[PDB]
Amino acid sequence: GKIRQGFIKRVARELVNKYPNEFTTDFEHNKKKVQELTNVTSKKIRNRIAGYVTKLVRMKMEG
Amino acid sequence: MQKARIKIASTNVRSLDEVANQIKQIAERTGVRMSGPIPLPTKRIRITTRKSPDGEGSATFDRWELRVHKRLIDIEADERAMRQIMRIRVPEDVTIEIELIS
Amino acid sequence: AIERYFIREAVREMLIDEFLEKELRRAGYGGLDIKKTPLGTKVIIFAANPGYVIGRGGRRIRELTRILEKQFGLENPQIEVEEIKNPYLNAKVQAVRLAQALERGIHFRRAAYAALRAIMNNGARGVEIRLSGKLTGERAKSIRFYQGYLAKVGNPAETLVSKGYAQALLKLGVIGVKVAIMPPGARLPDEIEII
Amino acid sequence: IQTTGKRKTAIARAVIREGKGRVRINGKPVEIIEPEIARFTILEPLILAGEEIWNSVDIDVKVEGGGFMGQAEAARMAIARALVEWTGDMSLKEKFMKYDRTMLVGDPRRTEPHKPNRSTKGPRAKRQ
Amino acid sequence: ATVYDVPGDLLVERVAQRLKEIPEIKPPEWAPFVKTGRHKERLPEQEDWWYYRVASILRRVYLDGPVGIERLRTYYGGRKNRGHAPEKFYKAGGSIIRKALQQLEAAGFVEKVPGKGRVITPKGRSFLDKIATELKKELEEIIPELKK
Amino acid sequence: YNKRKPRKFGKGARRCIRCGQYGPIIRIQGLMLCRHCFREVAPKLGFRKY
RNA sequence: UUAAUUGGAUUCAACGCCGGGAACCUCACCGGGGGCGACGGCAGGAUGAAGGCCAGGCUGAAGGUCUUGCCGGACGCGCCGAGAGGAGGUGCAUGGCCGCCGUCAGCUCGUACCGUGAGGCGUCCACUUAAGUGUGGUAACGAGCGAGACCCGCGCCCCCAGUUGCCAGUCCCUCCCGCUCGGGAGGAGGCACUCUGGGGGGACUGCCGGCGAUAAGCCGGAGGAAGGGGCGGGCGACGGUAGGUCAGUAUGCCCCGAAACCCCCGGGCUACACGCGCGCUACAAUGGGCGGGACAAUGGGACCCGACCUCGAAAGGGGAAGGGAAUCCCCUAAACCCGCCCUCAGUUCGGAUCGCGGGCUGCAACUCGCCCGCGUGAAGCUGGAAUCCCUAGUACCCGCGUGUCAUCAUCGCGC
Repeated sequence: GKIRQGFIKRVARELVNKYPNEFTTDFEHNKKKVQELTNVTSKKIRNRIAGYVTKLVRMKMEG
Repeated sequence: MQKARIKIASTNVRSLDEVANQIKQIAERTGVRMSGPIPLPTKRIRITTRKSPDGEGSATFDRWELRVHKRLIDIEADERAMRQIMRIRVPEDVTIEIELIS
Repeated sequence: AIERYFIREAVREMLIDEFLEKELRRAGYGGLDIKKTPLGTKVIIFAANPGYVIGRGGRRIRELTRILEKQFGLENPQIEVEEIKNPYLNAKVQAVRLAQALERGIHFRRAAYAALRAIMNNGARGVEIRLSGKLTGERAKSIRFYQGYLAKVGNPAETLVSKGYAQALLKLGVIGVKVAIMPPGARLPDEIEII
Repeated sequence: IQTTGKRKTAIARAVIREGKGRVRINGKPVEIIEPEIARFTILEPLILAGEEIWNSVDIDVKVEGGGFMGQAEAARMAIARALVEWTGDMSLKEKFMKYDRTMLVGDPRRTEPHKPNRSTKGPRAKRQ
Repeated sequence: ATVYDVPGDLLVERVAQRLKEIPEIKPPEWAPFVKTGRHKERLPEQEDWWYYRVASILRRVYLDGPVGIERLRTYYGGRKNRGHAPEKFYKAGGSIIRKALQQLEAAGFVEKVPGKGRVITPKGRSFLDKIATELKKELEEIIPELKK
Repeated sequence: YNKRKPRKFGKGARRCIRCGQYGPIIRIQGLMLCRHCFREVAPKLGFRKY
């Protein structure tokens, strides 16, 4: 099961809402920005959140 | 030349790191050659015991562990340098054994 | 053999803990700590009522000061007694308190609910209390009162939730009391705070 | 030039220098190793490297841990890494890659711990 | 060329046939009536089995250097059948290799380092590398690749 | 006559520290604990599960 | 069957299980022997022991018992209340723990709304997931436990750290041979590489293509050491099973008080025409045997490991350095192959079985130990019905370490 957990899906939306201008399609850029804008200790969770906010940024401009 | 050998053994990793850092910070303050803390192998005590207090049911086992860590610190002979180490506050779970090798 | 030494010290330590809990049952004993110096072994005892531990004119503690040196061979046992900063945050203290309360004939629901409400009113995040055995009949039952947020599995449950087990004695038999407390100061793995 | 090879537990340290072509395993000549299948595993990479590279460099590989097949595979690993570093050519790199992917990647396979219910026979074996 | 440059079995055979000559090596009166190890079940087949042992032992000294009796016993030990019970490994007997080593000491090829075992004298090194050079020279003609 | 004979060896020699049972006692570096007794004190000794 | 083979356990979930080692001890069985029974009351006391004691008899023996008479210098016979202890019973009296339902997707709750109510919804439907996992609809809106997250080890890189490790390189020295080119061994010599272990990075459907409402998600591809919960572990919910255990501790009720208390000797717990459970060894040619070679890891080590030396054919005996552990020991392997011998036969395999001698642990192995040398050494020549496990470093095969262990494994856990 690849299903993204509910809580990372939740936490992704408010980043996009609060600082839409600070995130791009670059995975590593979003990774640093969510690393600093949050208090995540788990690197795996950091990467998950980055990989989903990247898709959110992608969907923002596709429609 | 005379060398003083310090063995620091403890279950808690962070306490071991704290004591090692304290010795290190004492070292260059005293200006004496202090060979860096070499982390020796960590000894792993393992005990496997049946969970069931009685004999009935499936046979299941529980494996309990202790990881005891150990670091080695070699420092050079300066009475001022080796005077400042009994004054170190040492946590309970950390044990330090200091010997003197020629 | 360092290995033969460390766990021997631990053996002495929780043997002392068991014996002291057997002795300090009325004192609301909380916990122990042992620190060695060349001067002697210094024992640090946290209890819900250090006044009871001191007893009367130090008569209690002095007696104990003998036994530690006698039964367990402790060199110069220097005993100190202190109060836990929040007994409602210690699972063991509340468990023993509740077991003693049930030993006084209080209806289990009333006492358990008062204790749970008091613990929550002390700032607790999650409180579970399980009472098992003869409560309202010959046949034993298990009854659970839970309140708040309380993780029950995974490492966070093991690393953060404090457990306390006690037994309450009564004419019909023994009631087993289990208490789990979730201190508010802890944070869950998935609890992310934005800025 | 130095190179390393890991296979299961066996670890092979290889050193390559300019030389006639003498290749030694634990200081022992290559052609004399008794298990012939292991001899072929050890000989596999420099076969494709070519006799010129064979006769242009000397190699000493010392292996510890594991068994004879594991040791031979570790030496095989280290030989290929040493050759590709010494020559610094991607042609033979792709040659080995095509012949065998593990040649320059290696097998990170490890033995799973045995588990209860008749643990002696393996992680997954159980009673009848 | 050294012992390292030739197979173990061929060099052992050559050393055994060469050491048949030296009178210092002689089987004891109890040698034919004792099997080489507790783990072994049937007695040794060939009457030459003594000399190969000595030829073997010296070879070990050429490689393991300071070695005691017990380490060789572990080396020459083997797997033994326990009837219906499963097999198990056991060390070899001590007296056979002890007599072989004491004869070798009398032969002067080996010496004793107390507290560490017995090592190989320069004379034994020259003997062994001479045999190995001859064997490698032959196998160079049989196998040209060893000229490399 | 009422003194037990001194047994250095055998099951009678070793008794659990806590419960005193003559049965399974773990002696790995000096525990002297009954196998039942081990489970309730292992966390106190610092044992962790992994 | 036995005086006794102490009891529990009954398919999944009892039968290498409690027993995780029964010569004593374990011990709860049986036989015999011995000592008591806290503390109070009745009576006594000391006028002298309650306890031991020579010489004996009984007593296996034990001033236990009594003949004999001493101490002992101090308060304890007997009856009542009541004990202490109980491995004595009752796991349908209990707590705790553990198995199984079940690492299964479940269990619920605040409010709303529906039904007179028991109750229903949320928790349902299409798709997807390992999953009450998630997407859209939905008289419901939200939340909790559970799943997931989390933690441990392995997998690759970097940082640091070096008396672990190094003919890495290194000026040099000694020795062996050399085909005089060279190679090996040890020292000297350095932290290279490995290992060592504290921190960080590396993998996120991350990107391409497609499928799928374009969502959730799914499939293929590439990069990559590593792919889609990376791999393997630990974490088992509400409750049920009056599932097992009061026979490890706790503890209800009953009972036992010269015993169902305590201590000692012996036997027994091993006994067997038998059936059943799980394993061990084989039922030989990929066989059996002699010689030789390269080969690991996990853990443990002071009444210990014990290198090394010596004697013995081995079992072992003596001396013995060093080691409380990266430094010394267990330590080396087996399965593997090569050279050669025997050569398809209940025989070479197969060894049960029994006799002698020797060695080892304990005070003691006849009941009832192991090991060694010799002798005998059988059944066993491929197993119906039926059913068992496993899917990748896994299964099989191979041996090793360790728990219990003075000695006992064919056992469990781990390599």
